[PDB]
Amino acid sequence: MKTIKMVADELNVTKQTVVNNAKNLNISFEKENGVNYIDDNDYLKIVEKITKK
Amino acid sequence: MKTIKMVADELNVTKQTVVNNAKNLNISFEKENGVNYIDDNDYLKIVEKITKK
DNA sequence: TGTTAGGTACCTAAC
DNA sequence: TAGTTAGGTACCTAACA
Repeated sequence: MKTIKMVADELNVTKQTVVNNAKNLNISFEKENGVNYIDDNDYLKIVEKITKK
Repeated sequence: MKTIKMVADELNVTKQTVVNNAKNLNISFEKENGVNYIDDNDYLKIVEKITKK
């Protein structure tokens, strides 16, 4: 439901920063018609990690 | 020898415009490492089509 | 161990 | 109908942290 860009802009980081933290958390994206989507559970965990640090 | 960026910088045109003219001219790039290269003969043809138009 | 900026490859909607 | 640009998508890494 959330794309990388949507997440990146809520957190005010670059898209690659979203991708870098998603890989630190060994989160994997769902690709639909070529575009990554972040599941709502994985979303929260990404924001928690970018927020704390 | 030439990358898409190099040619697009010479002609003061975007990279996709180089690619669009290359497909018009049935010009095949050579991809290595993950980077397209244009030989000088094909390179000569792209400048002709872009600068005449 | 981390961001960002700036590269690479592609695509298409709007002029 | 036939361009071009801008702005998206995916992915990578050097430089500065």
